[PDB]
Amino acid sequence: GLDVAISQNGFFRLVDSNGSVFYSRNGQFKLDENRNLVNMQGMQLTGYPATGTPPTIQQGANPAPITIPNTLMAAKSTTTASMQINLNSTDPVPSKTPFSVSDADSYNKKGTVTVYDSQGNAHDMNVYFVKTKDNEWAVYTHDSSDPAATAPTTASTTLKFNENGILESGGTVNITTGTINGATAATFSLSFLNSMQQNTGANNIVATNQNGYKPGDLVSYQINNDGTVVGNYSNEQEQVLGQIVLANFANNEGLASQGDNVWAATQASGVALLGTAGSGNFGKLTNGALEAS
Repeated sequence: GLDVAISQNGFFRLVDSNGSVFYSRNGQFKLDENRNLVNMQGMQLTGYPATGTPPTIQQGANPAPITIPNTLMAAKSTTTASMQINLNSTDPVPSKTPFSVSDADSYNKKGTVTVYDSQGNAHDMNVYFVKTKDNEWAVYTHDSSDPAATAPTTASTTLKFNENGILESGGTVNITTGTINGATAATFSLSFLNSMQQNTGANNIVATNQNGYKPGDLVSYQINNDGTVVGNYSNEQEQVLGQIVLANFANNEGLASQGDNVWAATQASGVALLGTAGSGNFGKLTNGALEAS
């Protein structure tokens, strides 16, 4: 149950299920099963639709019933990941060759980051650091979640650090996972940004991140003071969903009272002239609203 009633001039513009157009300052709306915002008589709040990708509101649009769909969204294949590591400059070059994910004395450090494909399967990506010489570390990757994946014999990248132990090159590399249960692989940029070689310490992963997940669930929606309606999502992104329209008449005294504080245009009132809060004829909404899902 939303509440955006208007103490100002301007009317909301509503339609009944036959398309007849009505006007009211009452701002009490419920989201019904048809995914419209309706008043207590079931009339549908109208406004400009959103189009495109990303969706936006155009100046050329016909008002239509607001929808808040309600259709789901898909899963989220990982396209970025990061691993911040502190590497020890005094570490030995492993004597055991070759590098093997199974031989624990053939590498200097192992870390993990779990990424997702478009189906939402988890791939546990193992990352191995092998000091090759002073200030250089080869990096191998392997999808431990895919039994058909070939064992890594060639490095995905090589980290080179300068004399001060700051990462100088090799810090960004595209990785493609294996496949799980017939689903397509994830392809993501792996970043070692902020990794450093310490003069002395123990090899240690300080942070990992990645941007994929499971078809999940999100958060809130809001009406801004210019009537724009925005959804807020659990991926820390937002989407514009529509923009409420206001109406004004040359002669408000001419409007036909429909009961409650709802009104219909007549020959006496003139046609509704439409716009938005905060522009032209209309001042901003007094505040707006914010609601959790």
